[PDB]
Amino acid sequence: SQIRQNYSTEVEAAVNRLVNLYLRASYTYLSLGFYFDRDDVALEGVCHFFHELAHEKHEGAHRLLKMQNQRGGRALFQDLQKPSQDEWGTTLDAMKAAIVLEKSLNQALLDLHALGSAQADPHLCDFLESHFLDEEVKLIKKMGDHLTNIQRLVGSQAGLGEYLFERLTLKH
Amino acid sequence: SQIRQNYSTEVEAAVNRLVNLYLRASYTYLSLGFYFDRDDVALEGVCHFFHELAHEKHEGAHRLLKMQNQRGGRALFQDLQKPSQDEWGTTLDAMKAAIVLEKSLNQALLDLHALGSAQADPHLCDFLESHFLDEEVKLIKKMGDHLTNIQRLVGSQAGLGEYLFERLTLKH
Amino acid sequence: SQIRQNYSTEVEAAVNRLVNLYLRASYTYLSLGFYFDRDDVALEGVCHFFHELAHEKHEGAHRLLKMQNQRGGRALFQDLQKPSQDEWGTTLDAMKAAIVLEKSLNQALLDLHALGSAQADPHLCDFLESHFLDEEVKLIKKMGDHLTNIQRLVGSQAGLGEYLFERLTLKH
Amino acid sequence: SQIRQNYSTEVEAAVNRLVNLYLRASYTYLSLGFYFDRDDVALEGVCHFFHELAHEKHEGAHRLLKMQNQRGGRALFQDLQKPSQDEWGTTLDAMKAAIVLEKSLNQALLDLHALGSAQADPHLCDFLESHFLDEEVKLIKKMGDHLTNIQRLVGSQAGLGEYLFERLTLKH
Ligand SMILES: [Cl-]
Ligand SMILES: [Cl-]
Ligand SMILES: [Cl-]
Ligand SMILES: [Cl-]
Repeated sequence: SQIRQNYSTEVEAAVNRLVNLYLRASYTYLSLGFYFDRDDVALEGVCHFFHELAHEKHEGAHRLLKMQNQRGGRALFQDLQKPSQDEWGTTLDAMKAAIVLEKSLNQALLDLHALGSAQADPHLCDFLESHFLDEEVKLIKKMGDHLTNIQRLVGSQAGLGEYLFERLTLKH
Repeated sequence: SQIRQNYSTEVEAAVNRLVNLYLRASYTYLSLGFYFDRDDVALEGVCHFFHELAHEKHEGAHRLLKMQNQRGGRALFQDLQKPSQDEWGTTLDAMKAAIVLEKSLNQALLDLHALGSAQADPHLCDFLESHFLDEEVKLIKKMGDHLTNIQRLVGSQAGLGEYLFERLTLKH
Repeated sequence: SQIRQNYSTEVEAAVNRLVNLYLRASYTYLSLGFYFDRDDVALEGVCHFFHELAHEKHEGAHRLLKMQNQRGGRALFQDLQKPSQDEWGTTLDAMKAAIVLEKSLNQALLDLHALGSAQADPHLCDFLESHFLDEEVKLIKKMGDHLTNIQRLVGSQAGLGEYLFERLTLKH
Repeated sequence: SQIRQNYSTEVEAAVNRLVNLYLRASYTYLSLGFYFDRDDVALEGVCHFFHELAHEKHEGAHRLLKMQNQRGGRALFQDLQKPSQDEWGTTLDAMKAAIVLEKSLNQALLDLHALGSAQADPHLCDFLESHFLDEEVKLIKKMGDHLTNIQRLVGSQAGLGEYLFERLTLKH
């Protein structure tokens, strides 16, 4: 490569794996949103919430792939596994699955940051700091806030709570 | 002092104590608002309500200190005690603690007004009448209104009520 | 905590201590500004300079507390000590005290950055880099610039110099 | 009188005396301003400062006389003594004479407020609180601020200081 400088094969490979993780997360969110669009589920705000995240995770994959080319690494794509479930339960089940997914992405980001640090790759470290680490902290805080409000609304009137949360917290 | 006229040492000292009370109240409100911002509490309207009051109480301290200098008294600052609690319970617990705090500030204002009256200090009396006494009556009425609505919403579905009050009465 | 990830108890505790340091600094600046507002001091530009810093340090405390909740740590507030002096001397004395205060805040920021680095907490390190370290370097440079101009103006006409600096460098 | 209610002869007489005091103060300020307009004094900002106060004191007399008629009292005018000096010395001498004058007006206001209080005349007490007491406190604080800045500028270069104060603090 005519441009590659200070860009380890270890980082290059980890960036390709992280792209696979983001595209898998986008796919998971596509499935979550279409479940909430079912006529027998019908929670529009929940569908919109997950479809926005499907878009955000596609955009994160695109940013990683752009950076891979800016550094002179080579994008390599692998098969994308299907999401973990075909049906996603309640809004509470779905938001618990989303927080699990986001904490897995966050740990992958932190692992790649630590590899970059070990490789003395400050451009990689800055790139994750600037475009990924705070976006993930903010999203996980928002999901935790939502989980608390969903849990408070269960009581012994779960249907009522699930409707009110979708109507009065999520966007429709 | 070149400007001091009709300004007793008793009033000067009581104004400094009242400043300490207002800064303590601001601190209490800072803590109340950050509790409601926790991911395991997550009541944005409640956080906003208390943070606005933290600002209002800072502004009251600034107005007192400005008046102290306008009269030729000397601002003296003391240590600020931390708030009475680290965790504030439910919205109902927090609004009960806030009304207690506001009635303590109101009694301090009335005490200082009575001292000013005894000292034949009409500028001090006017100052409290114009900038503090009605603001306190209005705030205490608003808190009492909120307490009644929160209490009505407890029923036997406390979580539901707490969510609805934050969504439909407070600003988010 | 449902959101906490990669957030050490050491960092959590150091963030709470840093909040106390920022609120103490805000209080110091409140006292500095009210001293310059005295009818027997009467340097409006100096009062404005310190009151702006009191606001900036309150805002830094709020940003730290917001981040503490975003990471799933728990805000804990302690008593706030009163400022070190009741009267602040000349503009030169006050700007020397301010530079001492700012270098203490800067060292606390650098200490917390080093703890974050040792704890492999890149979100904390980025957070300080993005919102605190350069703001502190810029403020300390501005204070050093002011100190040089104040010192140049003392000569053997100190009152004249103190007036001219407040009129022609500070904002009124 | 068809309108007079709760308006003592004592207050009526004291309001007429206070009108005389305000018109005397206006006259004093007219003389102060014309002294500073002399070609051998030539401090335009000082002339403007005093002429604005001559206008303010005329307006206070007009407000008192309007209130006297609103209450059903009878305006009675007496001779107006000339000002205490024909020449007013330095800006410092003049601002010291002005503070003395303002403290005499302030004590007259406070005396009339106390008479109103003794006479259970709350409209009179409110009237002074609303239109006179804080205006006087604010003006005396401004004059004290000016006195400190003038004093700081004397040094051993009095002419220089007097010019700089008129140029950089007063309005021309
Ligand atoms: Cl699979
Ligand atoms: Cl305590
Ligand atoms: Cl202390
Ligand atoms: Cl005479």
